[PDB]
Amino acid sequence: EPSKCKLGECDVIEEIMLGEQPFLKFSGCKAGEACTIVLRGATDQTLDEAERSLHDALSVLSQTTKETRTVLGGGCAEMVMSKAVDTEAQNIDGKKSLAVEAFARALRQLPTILADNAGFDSSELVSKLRSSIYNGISTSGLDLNNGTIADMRQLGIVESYKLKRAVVSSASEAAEVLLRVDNIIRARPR
Amino acid sequence: NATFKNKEKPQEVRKANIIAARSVADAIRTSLGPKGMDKMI
Amino acid sequence: QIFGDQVTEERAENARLSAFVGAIAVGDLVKSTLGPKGMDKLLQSASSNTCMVTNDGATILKSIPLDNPAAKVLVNISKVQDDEVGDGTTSVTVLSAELLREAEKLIDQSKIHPQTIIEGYRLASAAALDALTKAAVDNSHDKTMFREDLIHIAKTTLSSKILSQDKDHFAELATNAILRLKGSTNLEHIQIIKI
Amino acid sequence: KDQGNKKRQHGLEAKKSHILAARSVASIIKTSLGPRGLDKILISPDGEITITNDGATILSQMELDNEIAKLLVQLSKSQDDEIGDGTTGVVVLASALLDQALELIQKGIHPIKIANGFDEAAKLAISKLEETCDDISASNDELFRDFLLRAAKTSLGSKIVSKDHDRFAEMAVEAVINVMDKDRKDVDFDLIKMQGRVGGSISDSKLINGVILDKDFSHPQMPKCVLPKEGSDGVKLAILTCPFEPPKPKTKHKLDISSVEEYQKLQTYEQDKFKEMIDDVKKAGADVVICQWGFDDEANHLLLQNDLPAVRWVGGQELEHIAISTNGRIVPRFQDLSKDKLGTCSRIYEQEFGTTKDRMLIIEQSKETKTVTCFVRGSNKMIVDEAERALHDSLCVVRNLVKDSRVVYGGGAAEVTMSLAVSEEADKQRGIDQYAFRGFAQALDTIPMTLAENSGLDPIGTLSTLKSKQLKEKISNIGVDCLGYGSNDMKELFVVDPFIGKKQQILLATQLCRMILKIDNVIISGKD
Amino acid sequence: IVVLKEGTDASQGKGQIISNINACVAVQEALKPTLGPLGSDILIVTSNQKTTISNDGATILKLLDVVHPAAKTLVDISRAQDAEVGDGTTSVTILAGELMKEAKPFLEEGISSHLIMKGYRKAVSLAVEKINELAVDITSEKSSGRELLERCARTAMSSKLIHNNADFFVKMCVDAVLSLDRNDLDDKLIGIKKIPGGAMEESLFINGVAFKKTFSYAGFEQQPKKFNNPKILSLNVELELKAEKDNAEVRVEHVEDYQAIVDAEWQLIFEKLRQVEETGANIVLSKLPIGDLATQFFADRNIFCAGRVSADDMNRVIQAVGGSIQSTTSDIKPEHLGTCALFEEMQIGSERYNLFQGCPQAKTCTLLLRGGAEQVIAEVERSLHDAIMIVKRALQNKLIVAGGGATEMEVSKCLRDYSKTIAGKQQMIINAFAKALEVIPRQLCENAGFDAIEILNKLRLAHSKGEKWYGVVFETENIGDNFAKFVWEPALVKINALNSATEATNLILSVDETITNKG
Amino acid sequence: EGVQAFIWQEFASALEVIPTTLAENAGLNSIKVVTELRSKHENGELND
Repeated sequence: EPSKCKLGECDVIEEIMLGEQPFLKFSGCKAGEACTIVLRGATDQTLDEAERSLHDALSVLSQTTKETRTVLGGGCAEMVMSKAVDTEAQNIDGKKSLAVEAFARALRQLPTILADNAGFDSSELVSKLRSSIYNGISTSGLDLNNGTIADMRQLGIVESYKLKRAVVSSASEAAEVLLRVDNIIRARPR
Repeated sequence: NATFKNKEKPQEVRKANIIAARSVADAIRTSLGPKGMDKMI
Repeated sequence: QIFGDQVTEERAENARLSAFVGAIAVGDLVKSTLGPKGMDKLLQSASSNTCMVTNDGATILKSIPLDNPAAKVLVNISKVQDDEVGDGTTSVTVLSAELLREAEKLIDQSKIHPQTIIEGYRLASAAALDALTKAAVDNSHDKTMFREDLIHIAKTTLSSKILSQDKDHFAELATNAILRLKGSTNLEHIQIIKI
Repeated sequence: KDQGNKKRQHGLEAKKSHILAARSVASIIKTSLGPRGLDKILISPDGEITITNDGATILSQMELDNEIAKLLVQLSKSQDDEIGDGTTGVVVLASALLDQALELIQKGIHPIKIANGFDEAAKLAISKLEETCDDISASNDELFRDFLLRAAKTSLGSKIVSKDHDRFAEMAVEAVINVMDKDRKDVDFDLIKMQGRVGGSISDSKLINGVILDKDFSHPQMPKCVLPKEGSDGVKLAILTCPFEPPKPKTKHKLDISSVEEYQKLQTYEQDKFKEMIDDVKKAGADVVICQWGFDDEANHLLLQNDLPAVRWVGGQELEHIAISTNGRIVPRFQDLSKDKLGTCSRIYEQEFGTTKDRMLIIEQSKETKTVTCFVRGSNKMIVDEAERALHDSLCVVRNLVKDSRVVYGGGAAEVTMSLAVSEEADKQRGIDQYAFRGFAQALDTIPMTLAENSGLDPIGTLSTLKSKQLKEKISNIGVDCLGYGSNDMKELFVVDPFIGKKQQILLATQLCRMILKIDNVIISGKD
Repeated sequence: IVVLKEGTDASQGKGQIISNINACVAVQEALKPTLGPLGSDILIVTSNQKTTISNDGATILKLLDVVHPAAKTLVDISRAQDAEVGDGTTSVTILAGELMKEAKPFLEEGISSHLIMKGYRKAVSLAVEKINELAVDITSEKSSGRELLERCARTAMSSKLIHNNADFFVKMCVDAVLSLDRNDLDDKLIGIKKIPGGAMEESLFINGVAFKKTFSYAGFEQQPKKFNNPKILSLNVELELKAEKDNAEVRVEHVEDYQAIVDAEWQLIFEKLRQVEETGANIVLSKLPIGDLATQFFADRNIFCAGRVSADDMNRVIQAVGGSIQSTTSDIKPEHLGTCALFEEMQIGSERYNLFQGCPQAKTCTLLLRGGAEQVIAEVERSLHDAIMIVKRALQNKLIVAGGGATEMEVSKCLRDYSKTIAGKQQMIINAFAKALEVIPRQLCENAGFDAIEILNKLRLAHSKGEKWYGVVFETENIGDNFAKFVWEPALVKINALNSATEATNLILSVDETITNKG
Repeated sequence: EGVQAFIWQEFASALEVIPTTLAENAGLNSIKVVTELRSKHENGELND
């Protein structure tokens, strides 16, 4: 349909020449964040081995950006996600109201089970943790040593952000296959 | 798909009464009309 | 007798229980072992003298033979999580069992379409990943020293490579190709032109 | 013989059992019907592991003792070669006809009347569907390119292809057109080769205009690329139906070596034959030699000095596709080679694929050939087999789109229009066949109701709503929503189904429904 | 130690005959739905796990594996029904089973099997005498060898675009099968060659083979076009001088060397030209063209030669002249020759055609059709093909009866009248055989959708009043005359059916106590 | 429209049990007589 779409744009389109070949250099892209590394070699062996070794160097540099970046642990991040899912459970269509709310319940069961093996009362700590973060104090978490709720920034309890994204993504991929199941086909033994 | 399971089955009890009610209509079915079949009771 | 040769199809009533309760029972094995204070499990064989006790979630799930055909799906999910990182396999199986535990209530007393339940998670997990980004912290602090530590690591990656001819110029190109992104570091944001 | 354990059925019995046997298998595939259905885990006895919702794969793996459901496998085997994507559509439609046939049996109608009842009702629904059908090529040519891309996108939306589908959508269109003629409209699945290997990703999959053969060019020192050699005619390749070795007579086959004298002579004679057989390749000007049998160590020595790469262990079927695509000939003997009998291609090169150690060869052609090999890459073996059959499903949809330029709007709107037209004409047709025509219209309503249940909508409420939109408002095609969108009217979404594809489904469903009614007796012998 | 029956006891008495009757009913009830072209099919799963579905009565009974010894007789007579005849394999078992069912109340009343056998054998003897009166085979009576087959073929050809000209077209269908040996009748020998242009009713039937004019070269109008007893020769490849295809590359540096290979090829053909001269063949036919060298030589010797004849025509050339095919032209031998009575070239269709006509040795004919378009002639070729295939089986067996319950009810009606004049127990026995004949029209109407209760009373009412030829229409349910609609069945099927079914039924009942060992 | 619309079709089929049973109890053909009523009642009104 006309005038309905997602359009891009750029300030200046300039045609340049490098290596006896015409090239195009764009300028002033809208909200553009990116880079283009132009490798100038003396042969094909210098070009192919450089691109493979450059991506390996960029992978090590990107590993330090994604890893060592952590989030507040000790039940904090599990409860913080519950507040955002409950916000998603606020504005929602009819049939998915209980489906979105059920996702926030499993997020609160993660610190509940962690408090089970600690030997404390999970129903008391998780309930107070939800009411604490709901109004202000978004940095609070569960303290398994003293059996109370304390600030995670003061205690220094953090967990990796990459680990959080991996568990949530794997749980969505595992639930994608299993929830669609109206019947189970038993695998052939090898 | 996945729908309401209805763990308790009050409707299945009603369906048993419907089949028992349709069995009475099957007996009266043969008696309909002036040429209908007689019933021995 | 459909299928055959050990292959069979579960009943629609039992398949939903095998995909939920059957998957929870597998998740119950790693449920009490989650966390540093978690409990331990016992793995016993026919000889009974070969047994062992360990809290490892990947060891308990792979060692126990699973006759449940839905349980083999969680084994493949555990292999996907192990490929990413060697830690967190226990937390994924437990969280997946909690999603399936409430899913039983999302069917029986709910009557909600199962694909809409997944779409309900896709919208909920998107807000969950966004909440983790807002609360995300980092040890990257003292970035002025961290930005300098990246150009030295890039020089170490250039060893044994033909790019070792000039370390200062090439490490600056790789360092500026990351920090200047201010976003996703995937190679899709970096174009390579070979001339 | 085999008197015991012999099952026998009669008229008053099997007629009820044949309907229950079809409803068991039908209810199994109703959950996997549509893009919102279930992907089932299937493992072939050959060791292939894959997960797909395709009915042709699921039903083929079904082994059961019910004789009525075996006819579903026999029809799907013949339909898999014609289409292959309509397996779930025909069985549910055939089961809907059988469910309505059982109701007519309770009313006192013979099963042979139901066979002729659905036959006249099917032919009537074809004329009504053709009047409401629309055409592509006679309408817009640029949408014809867009229809072929978005029709494959519908089948590729339920798979991981959905991210990279843009490339595979163009690969599915070119692969079908290459193996067919525009006027003939004949596409054979044997002409399109579907292959794939582990490694790489799906975005790196390439479309090849020629064979593959999975060869490393024998000895590694041989060149990995073949040049045209200063403006020659194509690239000449040798096809040999005889192995490379000194010829031996069929009368004796024995070789006697008396001493080192005859030993050194026979060793040189075998090397002299190697020099005589390679000269026939040089005189004909063949760059690469393709043979059905392996080569010796001395064979790769002489072929390397002359820069003549070698090909070993090629099947008999693969030799036919080489001469057809490269416009070559099958040369039975060695001395019968010549420039006219050699296959001429555009170029020959060895392209390394990711980290895979196979290092196969790619033989392409500039002109349109009769053989196309579709090669798919992926990070996992299950991903390759998933994207391979997903691309093969796109090849089958485009096959029916080019076979008939006229298409119908799918998404459930096709079955509703065919049902409302027959139901209105059912009252005009009097006699006993009136109920056979009304039951046929009610059987067509099972398809949109099944798709409505899998989409999370009321099957009765949505079906009754679509009938009011196509009657009180205006005659058009508005179906149930299979994929998430804002509103109804899939015609606005440009979702089309081939008219020859939908017509092939209703004919096979009626042909099988009649055959099931033509079997009133089941005789199953025991095991001796 | 050695046991013949493996210790398997068997009961005797009147219960053994009842076990034989129930075995015939079990085989009958299976074959009831398979009677008729629209009948139901039986699905059989062998112990080999091979599932087959077919309506053939011979294929079904062989895959059932019937252990019952007396029921094997019904399978044995069915295999002979498919061998000696080929039609009625299912109906002969149903008729023998229904005749067995009619004899069931005779055993309960105490009637011995002797009078039961003699009652049916007398009814069949009176039936065959009535079938010969019902079966109409006419040659010199109000018909000929053609018009008899032309009437039955006209109705099946009726309601077509050729129906107005159908008078001239039906005569060429019967003359097609009469132009060849009546012992071997094949539907592939009637193959029609189309001639574009001309009126549809101007088509001419040819006893021999015809082909178009392949000659684009000058020198025509020389060879004589009329021969008395020409010797026809068949050739394949390598005849003429200059090869049309598959040439050879020969490089010569001199003019005399170029004239040497031309004279060399000339001498090779010249020796082959005299080979036909010494053989004495006046007709030369091959699938390859004939150059000017052979045409000029055969002109002085009055020898006709025609090349580029289609492979479909050359196949009819060999069988028409009674010769054989020769691979090369060097191997030409006199025993391959043949001769017709006449040879001429016709201008029909504004195109000159060379053809053979009036060959007594011709085992195959060729029909030449004319029309305004080739697509219209193609529809006529398919319309005439259906008429020839019907009279083909009618020419093989010229003794036919009216089908569709006509003959079946007339035999039943007369035997009920013959029983009134026959005193004794045979009166009720013959009436049972006449009632047993009612199962044949019954199952045909039940499998086709008709109501066997109504059609049985409506047929008997119309059949017993006025005309005795009234049959049953297979398409639309109604009473009618199958003799007018020309729906026929060969009489040798019903004669052999009443002989095989009644005998096999009389045999099974002939034993009071049967002892059969197992193993 | 909706769920009620399908009930109107089943309610109409449920009203045909009375004339069908009358044809069955009278010895007439069940399926044949019922179709003769739908055929004649199209042109005429309450006349058959």
